[PDB]
Amino acid sequence: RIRHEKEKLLADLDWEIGEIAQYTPLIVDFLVPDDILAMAADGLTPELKEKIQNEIIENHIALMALEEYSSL
Ligand SMILES: [Mg+2]
Repeated sequence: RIRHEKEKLLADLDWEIGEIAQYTPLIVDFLVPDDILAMAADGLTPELKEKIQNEIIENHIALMALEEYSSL
């Protein structure tokens, strides 16, 4: 359920289902650590939505950067 609920959060935050489906479980875990999932616990979305989206984008930025240094 935990991973499942992370993937559902990513959808609820407007990530396209098409791109979520291509995340590996380890990437899901990296993008949506348990502290971020927990943010959504008593529900969205106020602009809790924008808050969490910002947190996940930060993590995705981290991931991307790491892909880019490795190569170059
Ligand atoms: Mg965990």
